[PDB]
Amino acid sequence: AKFSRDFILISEFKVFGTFDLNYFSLRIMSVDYQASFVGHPPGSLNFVEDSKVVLGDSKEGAFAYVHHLTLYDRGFVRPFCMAYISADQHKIMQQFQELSAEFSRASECLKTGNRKAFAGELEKKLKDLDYTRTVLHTETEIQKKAYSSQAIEKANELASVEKSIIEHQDLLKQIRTEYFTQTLAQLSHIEHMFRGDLCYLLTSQIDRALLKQQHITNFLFEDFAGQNALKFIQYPFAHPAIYSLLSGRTLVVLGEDEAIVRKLVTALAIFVPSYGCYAKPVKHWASSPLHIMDFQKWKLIGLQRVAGTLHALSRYSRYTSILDLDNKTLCPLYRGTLVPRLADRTQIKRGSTYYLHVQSMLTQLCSKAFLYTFCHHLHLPTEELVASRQMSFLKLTLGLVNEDVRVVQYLAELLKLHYMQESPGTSHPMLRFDYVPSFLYK
Amino acid sequence: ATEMRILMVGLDAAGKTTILYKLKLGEIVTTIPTIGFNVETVEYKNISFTVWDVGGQDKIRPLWRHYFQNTQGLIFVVDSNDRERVNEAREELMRMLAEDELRDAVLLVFANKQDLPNAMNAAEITDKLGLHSLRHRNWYIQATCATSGDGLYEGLDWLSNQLRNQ
Amino acid sequence: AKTEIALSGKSPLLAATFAYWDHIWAPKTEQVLLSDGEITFLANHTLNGEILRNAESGAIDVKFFVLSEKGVIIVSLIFDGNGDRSTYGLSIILPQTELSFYLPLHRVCVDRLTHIIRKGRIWMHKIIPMLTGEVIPVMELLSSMKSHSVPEEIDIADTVLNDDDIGDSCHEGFLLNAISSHLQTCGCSVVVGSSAEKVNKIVRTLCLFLTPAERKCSRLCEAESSFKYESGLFVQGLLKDSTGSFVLPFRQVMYAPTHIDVDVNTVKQMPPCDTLVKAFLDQVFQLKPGLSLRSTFLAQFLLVLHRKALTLIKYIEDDTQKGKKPFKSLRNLKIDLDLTAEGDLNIIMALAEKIKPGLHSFIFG
Amino acid sequence: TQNPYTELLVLKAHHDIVRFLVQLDDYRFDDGIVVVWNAQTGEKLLELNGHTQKITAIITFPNQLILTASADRTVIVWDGRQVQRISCFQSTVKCLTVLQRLDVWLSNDLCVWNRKLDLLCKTSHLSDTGISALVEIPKNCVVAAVGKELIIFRLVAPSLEWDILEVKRLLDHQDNILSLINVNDLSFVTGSHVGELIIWDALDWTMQAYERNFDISIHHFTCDEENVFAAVGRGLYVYSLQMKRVIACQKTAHDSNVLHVARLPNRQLISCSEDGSVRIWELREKLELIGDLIGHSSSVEMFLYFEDHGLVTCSADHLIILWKNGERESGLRSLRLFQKLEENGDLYL
Ligand SMILES: Nc1nc2c(ncn2[C@@H]2O[C@H](COP(=O)(O)OP(=O)(O)O)[C@@H](O)[C@H]2O)c(=O)[nH]1
Ligand code: BEF
Ligand SMILES: [Mg+2]
Repeated sequence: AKFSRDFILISEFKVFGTFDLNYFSLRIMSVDYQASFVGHPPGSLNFVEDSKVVLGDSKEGAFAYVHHLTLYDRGFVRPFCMAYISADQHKIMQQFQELSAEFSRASECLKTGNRKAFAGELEKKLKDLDYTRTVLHTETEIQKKAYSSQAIEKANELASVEKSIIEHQDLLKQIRTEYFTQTLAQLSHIEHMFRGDLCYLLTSQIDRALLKQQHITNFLFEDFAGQNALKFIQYPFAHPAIYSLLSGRTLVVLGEDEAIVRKLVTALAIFVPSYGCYAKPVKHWASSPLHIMDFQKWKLIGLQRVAGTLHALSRYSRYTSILDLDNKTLCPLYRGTLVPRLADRTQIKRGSTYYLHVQSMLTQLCSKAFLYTFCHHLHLPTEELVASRQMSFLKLTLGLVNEDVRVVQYLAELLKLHYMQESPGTSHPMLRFDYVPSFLYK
Repeated sequence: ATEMRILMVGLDAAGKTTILYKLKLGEIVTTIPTIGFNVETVEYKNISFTVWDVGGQDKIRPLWRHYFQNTQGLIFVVDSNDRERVNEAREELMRMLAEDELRDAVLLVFANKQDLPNAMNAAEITDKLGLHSLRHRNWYIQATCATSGDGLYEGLDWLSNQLRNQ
Repeated sequence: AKTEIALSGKSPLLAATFAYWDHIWAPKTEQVLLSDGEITFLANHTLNGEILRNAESGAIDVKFFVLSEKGVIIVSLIFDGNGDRSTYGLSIILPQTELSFYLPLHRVCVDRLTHIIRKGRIWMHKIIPMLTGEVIPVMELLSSMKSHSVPEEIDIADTVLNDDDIGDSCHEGFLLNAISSHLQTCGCSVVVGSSAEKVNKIVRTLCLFLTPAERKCSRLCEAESSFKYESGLFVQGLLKDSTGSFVLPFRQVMYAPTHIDVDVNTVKQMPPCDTLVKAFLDQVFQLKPGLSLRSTFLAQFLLVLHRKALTLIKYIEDDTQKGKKPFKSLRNLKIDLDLTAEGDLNIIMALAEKIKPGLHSFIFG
Repeated sequence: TQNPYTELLVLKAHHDIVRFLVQLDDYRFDDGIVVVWNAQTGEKLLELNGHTQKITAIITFPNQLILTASADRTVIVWDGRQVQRISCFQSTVKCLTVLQRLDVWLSNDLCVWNRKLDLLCKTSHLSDTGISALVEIPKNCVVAAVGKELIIFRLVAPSLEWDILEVKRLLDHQDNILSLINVNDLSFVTGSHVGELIIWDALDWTMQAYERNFDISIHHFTCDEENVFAAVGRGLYVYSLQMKRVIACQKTAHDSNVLHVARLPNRQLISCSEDGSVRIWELREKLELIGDLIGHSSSVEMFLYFEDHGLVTCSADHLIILWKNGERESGLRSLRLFQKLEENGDLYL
C-alpha cells in the first residue's frame, strides 16, 4: 500500500532514484500502470508544461513535468516525463512552489545538454551526407562528363535533404555522459531533503524564516547526544552543574577513563553559551599543569588522574568548579527555579525529544536577556538607587527567584560586548568572576 | 440521420492520422504519434462521419476495448508494406471481433499504403486477412494511397450504401 | 454562449466553464488577450483526458494545469453523473503572471466548488439557474482579494503596538483577551467594526501573529461594498451597516474547522472551531518602540510558541508507535511540558493543527 | 565579602619576567623587550625592542617618551617611532633619576647629562660596586648608597658649569643598603640588608632613629607625612614616624617574603609577596584583611595604580593582569551603546 518517489518514462511502440534503484516498491503500485495513466495529450521549440494527477487505489499523483528530450533519428518527438509521486496528498499542493524550481533546474540541465548531443549527431550526419555529396559531385559528375539522369535526380534529392539538415542545424543552435551524471545527481538531491513528512517540512521553513530577523540574539545557541545526556539527568545531585555551566564558571572535569570523559564533554556542550564567530569555547582532553590564561577562552576542560591534584587545583577554587568522576565529588549552594524545570523525575523517553525541549526553553532566556539589555528606563539614570532598581526589576517584571538572577546579567554582558566588539574575550580577555563561597557534595 | 461513429484503428506507424487529415483538409503535415486520441468529423452526402484517431501502440493494444461503445462502423486499417507481424495483427483483429460487446457493430476491413512494389494487389493481402474465413461479418476493402489521396472516397461511399439500411 | 458579467475591481479571473461527450461564463472587460475559441481549445485538453472511468461512488478529483504553452493556469474538479451516466465538472482559468496568488487560496476554492457541485448534483436527479447562481460568489471572493488583504511584510506602523501607552483598565483586558482568543481559535477570526480606520488598524495589528503565507489568506476591511462571512479565510475585516445586525449565516460559520468589535469592545468566541501571552502583553510596552527594538522581541514569543508546539507533537507521536495504542497520559504530559495552565496547554495545542491535522481528535477528541 | 575588582583582564606578550612598570602619560604607561599598552582597551599599542641583555631601569623625561638602560654597558634613548640616541661611557649603571627643579638628569661612577643626551659632568671612580640607589634631595643635592657605605654626593649648581662635591659620609649601618625614599621634605629613611632601620636628617644629616626589635632583609618601605610602613620577609610591620616606635604589626602575613608595598590614595595599603598572592590592607585605629587577589603561580614584582582604571600586577609567569572594578566598568559600557544606537538609527542598519 505504498508508492515510489521518482519515475521517468517514454512511451512508444523506467529509472529510479528513491534509494538508487531501491528494491522496495511494494506490490500495490505497478511499475508501468501509472506510466500508462500519465500518458496524456499535454504537449502539442515548445516549452515547459507542469501538471498534477488525480487519486486512485491508492496513491495520489504529484508533479509530472513533461518535456521533450531532443532531436532523435518522429522528427523531434521525445515524450520524457520526470514524474514525481508521494503518498501524502496535501503535501505536493502545499509545497508546489518550492518543488517546482528544483525539477525546473533539473530539466533545464537536460535541455542545455542533450540538445547539444543531438547537435553532434546532426553535425556528423550532414558531415557524412556532405561527404557523400562531394563524392557524387566529383565522381558522378566526372562520369556525366564521361542512367545518369537517375544519378542527377538522386543528387538533387540529396541536396534538398542537405539543405533541410542545414536549416535544422541552424535553428537548433538558437538560445531556446557529460551531462547525465550531474542530472542524476541533482535528481538525487531533489529526493534528499523531502523524505520527511510535510509536518516537519512546514516547521523547517517557518523557523528558517523567523531566525533571519533575530540576528543579534541568535549567537548563543544557533549551533553552527541526548540518551547519554538524559542519563546525566541517573546521576544525582547534578543540577548545580547546569547552573555552573550557564553562569560562566568553568566546569573542569577531571579523571581517567577517556571514554566516559568524551561521552560527557560533548553531551553537556549543548548548555554552553557561545562567545562569537568561534563555534564553541570547549576544550577536549586538556593535559597540563594549567595556567590562568588557559581558563580565559577555554570555557571548560578535561583533565586526567595519572595514578593528588586536588590541592594543586584547589588554589584556583574561586574561578572554577571541580568535577571528579570516580569519587562522585563535585559549585555554590543553589536553590533556584530556572534550571530544575530545565532538567527534572521526568517520564520523557527518547533522545532527541529532550533536545528540542532544551532548545525551546533556552531561547526564552535569550529573549529575557534582550529585554534586560535594551530597556531604557533601567540603564539610563546614585549607585545605591540604580542598584536597588536593577535588583528589584527582576523581582517583579521577569519573575526570577533569588540567585537565579546572576545568569541574566552575564548573558546581558555577552550581548553588549557582542554589539560593539563581536569578540568578547578572544582578543580582549574579560574573565568575569565573583566571590561566592562553595561547598562539596559526596 | 447524419451521425456516423467510426472506431478508426490501426497498427503502429500506419499513417491513419494522415488518413484523417486527408479526409478533413486534404493536406499533408508531419505527425507526432498521437498519445490518447483525436476527435474530428467529416460531413459527406448528408451524413456527418465522426472519426476518432487512436493509437496503435502494443502497450495500449489491450486498451481499445475502452472505446468499444457507441461506434457502429468498426473501420480498421492494416499496413501492407510491413510483411511482418501480420499474424499478430490478424490475432488482434479476431480477438477484437470475437466479443459480443462489439457484436452489434458491423465489420469493415480496410487497407492502405500501396507504395513500393513489394506490396501488390490485395489478393494475398486479403488472403492473409482471411475474408472468406469469417462468419457473420461484412468486409469490403480498397487500395488507397495518401500521397495521391485517392480511394478513401469510395470507402465512404460503400460505408454509406451498405449501412444506411440499418 | 459566454454570458459576460462584471464586478467591482480589476479582474484576476480570465474565464470559467463546463464539459460534454457524443465556457458560458466570462470576466467582461476590455480587450481580452485570448480569443473565445482559445477557451474552448484549452477546455478540450483538460476535459478529453478521462477515458479510464475508474470511480467507485463519486468524488472531486481536483486537477491543476500550469500549461506554459500559452501561459494559463487551469483548475478543475471532474465528477461522474442528465440522460446518461457521463462525467463532467466545472473549470476555472487564471493568467500566468498571477501565479503565486492562487496557491494559498486553493484549499478554499476547492471547498467552495465542492459545495457548489454537491448542490448541483442534488437538483440533477430530483441545470443552469443554479449554475449561474452559484458561480458569481466564487468569482466574487477571488476577485475581491486582488487588491486587498494584509500582505506578509507588515510593519508596526499601524499596529496596536507602537503606541507608547499601555492603555487603561479596559484597554489592557480587551487586548489581552483578544490575543488569547485568537491564539486559542487556531488563527481564524474576523473583526466587526463601525468605523473604517479603526477596523483596518486593529486588523493589521492582529495580523502580525501569523505566517507570511497565511497573510494572503485574509480579507481587508472597507466601507464601500458589502462583504460576506467567507468561511475559508483566517482574518477578515468588514464594516457593519447602520441596521444593527451583522450578516452572518449560522450554517456557513459553524461548518468551519470569533467576534471582536471596535465599538462596544467585547470579544466573544461564540462559535467554536493563560499566562504566557499575559507576560508578553505586560512586557512589550516597557520598551522604546521608535528604534525598532520592540519589533525584534515580537518574533521571540512566536518562535517559542512554535517550538513548544512541535515538541508536544513529537512527545505525543513517540509515546506511541506513530499511533498504535491509547494515550491515557495527561498529568505526565502536562507536568513535563512546562505548561500547567489549561490556557497555555490549549495555546500550545493550537499551533499543532496547522502542521498535523486531526491531532485534537487523536489526543482527546 | 566586600572588596573591589570583580573583573580580570589578562595580557600575554612577553618572553621573560619584566620587573619594571613606569607611567608614561594619561592613557599609556628580563629579555630586553619594551612593550606599552592601553589601560582601558588592553591593546598592545606599538612595541620597542632594541636591547640584548636584561634591562636595568626605565624612566620618563617630560617628550616624556622613554628612557631605558640594560646590562650591555650602554644607555639608549627610545621614543614614540625612531630612537633618539644611545650613550655608552665605560661601565653599566643600575640606577637613574631625573631632577625636575634643576631641569637636569643623571645616571661605579655618577654621570649627569643634559637634555641633549651629553654628559655635563661625571665623577671619578666612586667605588668597586655600583650605585644601589639615587634619591633626590633638597637644595640640588643627590644622595646615593653604595652597599655598606652611603655618601651624599652633592651637586653644585653652575663660570656657568655644573660641579659636584660629596659633603658627607656615614658608617652607622653594619650591612648593605636596601632602599631609601624621601618622605616629603622631612628626612631620608635608611635600611640595612641585615634588617636595621635608620633615618637621615634633611639639613642636619644627623641619624635620629634605629629600630632592631623585629631572614631579616626588609626590601621596600612606603611612607608619607603620616607614618612609615615597611615589609620584611613574612611580616608587615609599621614603624611610627612622629612618635618613633612600631605602630602596627602583623605576624601572620603572607607565607612567602614580601617584595613591594605601597599605599593607595584613598587610605589603604596593598602588599606584594613572593608566593604570588597580593592582598589589600586598610589602616585602622591601631588594620585588618581587606581582600584577596590570587593571580599567578609565582611571584609578582611591583604594582602600579591608575586613578580610574585599576591595577597592574605581574612579574614572573610571563604575564600581565589589569584588575578592574567591574560594576563601575559595566556602567561605562552601557553608556556607550545607547549613545551609539541613536546616532546609528535602528538596531541592524
Ligand atoms: N509513402 C507513404 N507513406 C505513408 C502512406 N500512408 C502513411 N504514410 C506514412 O505514415 C507516417 C505517419 O504515421 P503516423 O500518423 O504517425 O501513424 P498512424 O497514424 O497510426 O498511421 C507518415 O510519415 C507517412 O510517410 C502512404 O500511402 N505512402
Ligand atoms: F497516428 Be497515431 F498512430 F494515432
Ligand atoms: Mg500514428
